[PDB]
Amino acid sequence: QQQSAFKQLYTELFNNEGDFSKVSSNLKKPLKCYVKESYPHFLVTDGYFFVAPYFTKEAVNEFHAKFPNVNIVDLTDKVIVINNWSLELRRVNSAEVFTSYANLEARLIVHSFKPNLQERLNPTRYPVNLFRDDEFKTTIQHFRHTALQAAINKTVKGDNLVDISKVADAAGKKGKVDAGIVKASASKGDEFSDFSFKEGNTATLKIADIFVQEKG
Amino acid sequence: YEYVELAKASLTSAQPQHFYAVVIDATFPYKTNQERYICSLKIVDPTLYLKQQKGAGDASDYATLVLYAKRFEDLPIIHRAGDIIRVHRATLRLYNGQRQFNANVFYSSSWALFSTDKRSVTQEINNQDAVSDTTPFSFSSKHATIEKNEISILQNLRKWANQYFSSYSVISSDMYTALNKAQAQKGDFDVVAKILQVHELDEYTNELKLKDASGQVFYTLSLKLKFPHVRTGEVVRIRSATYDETSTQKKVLILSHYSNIITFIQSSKLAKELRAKIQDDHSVEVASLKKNVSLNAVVLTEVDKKHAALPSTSLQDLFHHADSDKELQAQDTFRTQFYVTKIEPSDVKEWVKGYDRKTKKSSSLKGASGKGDNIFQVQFLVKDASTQLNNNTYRVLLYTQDGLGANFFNVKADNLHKNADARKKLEDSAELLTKFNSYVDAVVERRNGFYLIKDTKLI
DNA sequence: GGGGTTTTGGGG
DNA sequence: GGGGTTTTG
DNA sequence: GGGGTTTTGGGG
Ligand SMILES: [Cl-]
Ligand code: NA
Ligand code: NA
Ligand code: NA
Ligand code: NA
Repeated sequence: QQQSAFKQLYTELFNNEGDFSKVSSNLKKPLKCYVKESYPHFLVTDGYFFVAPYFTKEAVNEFHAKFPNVNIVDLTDKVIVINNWSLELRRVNSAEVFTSYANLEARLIVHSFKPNLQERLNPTRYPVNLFRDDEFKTTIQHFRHTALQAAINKTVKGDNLVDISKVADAAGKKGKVDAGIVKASASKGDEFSDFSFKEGNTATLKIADIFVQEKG
Repeated sequence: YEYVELAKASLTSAQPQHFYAVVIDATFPYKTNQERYICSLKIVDPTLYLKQQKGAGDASDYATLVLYAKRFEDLPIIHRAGDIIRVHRATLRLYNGQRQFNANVFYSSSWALFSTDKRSVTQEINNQDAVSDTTPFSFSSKHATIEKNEISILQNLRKWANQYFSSYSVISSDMYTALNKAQAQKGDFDVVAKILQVHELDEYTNELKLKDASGQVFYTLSLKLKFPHVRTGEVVRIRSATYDETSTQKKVLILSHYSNIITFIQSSKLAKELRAKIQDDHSVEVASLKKNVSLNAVVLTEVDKKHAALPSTSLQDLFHHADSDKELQAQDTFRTQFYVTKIEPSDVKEWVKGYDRKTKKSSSLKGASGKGDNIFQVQFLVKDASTQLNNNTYRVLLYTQDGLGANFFNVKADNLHKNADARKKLEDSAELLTKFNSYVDAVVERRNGFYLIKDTKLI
């Protein structure tokens, strides 16, 4: 039994081709999570790991409406309750986005969240980047391995085996190793991208804009 | 500079004192605030190294050193226990019963590290020789000066360090928790285990498969850059680890930015005993083979003992630089690790073809023995950590016509169209090799632009 | 006082 | 000091 | 000059 709500959600999402409709219903209940940081990075924890929530323009406006005396960029150490949220997969540059791995990210789309101002939360372990956890990383790798394997088995055909004569009696034979490279798929660029999941799309707000909106 | 022994240093003077000591434990230099970096380490010497032995239980006695600085680079990185350190202008005080030396490097204090063994960890990893037996392999500030009178101190302390590490445990039982009890700890704890496997999870991370004296097997993520000295078969002490309650598929240890992985000097009695006591474990592997999906990596092969000392080469170098890098060009035999994505030909029954040694041609045995000697002509389409993101898969061959890799499958070549026993084993092996988290550690020989597997068998 | 530096006598 | 940062592996 | 440090204004 997974004790990390975030780890279980995000894992099932990946284990279900990024289909948020296939993830267990008994997991789509409100999320009461402690706010670790609010700026420059808004990070919340589920008592074990921390993830970066993505607020829709609607979510912030609503918030700002029901809570005028509350600034989101100042919610650090404070707790919030995400009542309406969703999960979707997005291709990102992990070299820049630390809340991701292997150019893949599972995003927590926030639609409605209430700030339970001044609610002391129970003492927990030090929150770690879910996307740096061994198992999760392994789960993501499984995801890519499955996608890669399916791609190659559909791209590589005809048993084009190196003619045995090339490796046998290679006394007066020289070759270039790049002659062993094979395209894993029909991908356009140099980075594998033949995935089946349909990359989720949803307008989200940059944490910087919400900073200006509350203090130009 | 006058050097005083740990147990004799003054507690009252409160004046800067200097000393030479052995480091038996140390945290990784860590940032505390927007301007401070700390590094705590336990030190011992001829006057302080063991507790009143009678009811002490041979528990190691020690002093603690806390170096403060404004920059990470100004603090010492201890990869190995047993090495020596020289400090200048430190203040000694009593902190909860024990002698604590404090030195503000950011002001006027300085440190220097000396290798107790012939080479420092870094020099071992880089196969370099030490400038001399009086040259610090690491030190604070821009300069370090060793006076003639110091030579004796350093030499004697090195001699002492070995006697001490070969005679005692140095890292006594009270200095770490048994992995099979790790789940009972409230917070972080220390570990002392053997590195059974070093799996290259990705570009910047290693995943150590540790097993201690208790027999429990745990995994942990060790950054390559931070701890470049991890080597399978060696015994290490982990400073500050926590039990990961969120890992359900496998026992995991979480490390912090201040956690450290330390090895022991060649003379370490502890390390020696553990290297021999703790024996490789494959339970996790075997068990994981019954699961459609294993979140645990299983190295399916093993190279001939004569290669266990051969360094590995990433596919990236093997197929993208082997023809341009001076070093890679001089070699014809390499050791590498990868995971098989696809095996060719598809039909396992065609893995063994008939070979005509005179015409240099192979052929299907679906027509029977009329094709010559039986040989394996399998073509593996691999990939690894170094090429994980690119849109490529690389071919690694197993053509046994000349004997190379003949016993790879532990199944002597044979007409797979007739020998059901031989066909089944290979088929099964094929499912394993292409199964997620299955990796191959093999030695290959370059030939006419291709790499052939040799001295590598399945286990 | 004493570093490293240049300020080369004097701030906080 | 037996510890909690980051131009966030 | 400016830190750390305590010398708390002044050496080399
Ligand atoms: Cl060649
Ligand atoms: Na001056
Ligand atoms: Na001065
Ligand atoms: Na001064
Ligand atoms: Na002063």
